[PDB]
Amino acid sequence: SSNYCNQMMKSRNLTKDRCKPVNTFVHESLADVQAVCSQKNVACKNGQTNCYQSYSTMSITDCRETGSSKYPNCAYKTTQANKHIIVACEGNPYVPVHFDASV
Amino acid sequence: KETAAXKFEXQHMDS
Repeated sequence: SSNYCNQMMKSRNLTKDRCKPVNTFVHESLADVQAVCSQKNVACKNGQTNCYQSYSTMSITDCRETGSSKYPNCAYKTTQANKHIIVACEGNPYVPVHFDASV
Repeated sequence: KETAAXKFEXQHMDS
């Protein structure tokens, strides 16, 4: 529903101290998301080189601040999509630590 | 026990 982001951004404490402008939720298994770290190595949006794009399309939800959104009254727009996800990976085991973008 | 890896799951995972 259109309510998804409004509820999720809140419950995930992404509206606690600020209105987190954008946030993407991935509706795939953890294993499939973690596996992206072993896939197409691409440049992060900030230029860093430890980002990886998923070979296949994943089901995601994009949460975006509405124009009337202002802390402490946050408000979001829910957008469902099926895109390749790009994440920044690090550590041992090599797993995502940042969600870069979607293409 | 909170790590960058767990933080990612908290923020982005929703199976």
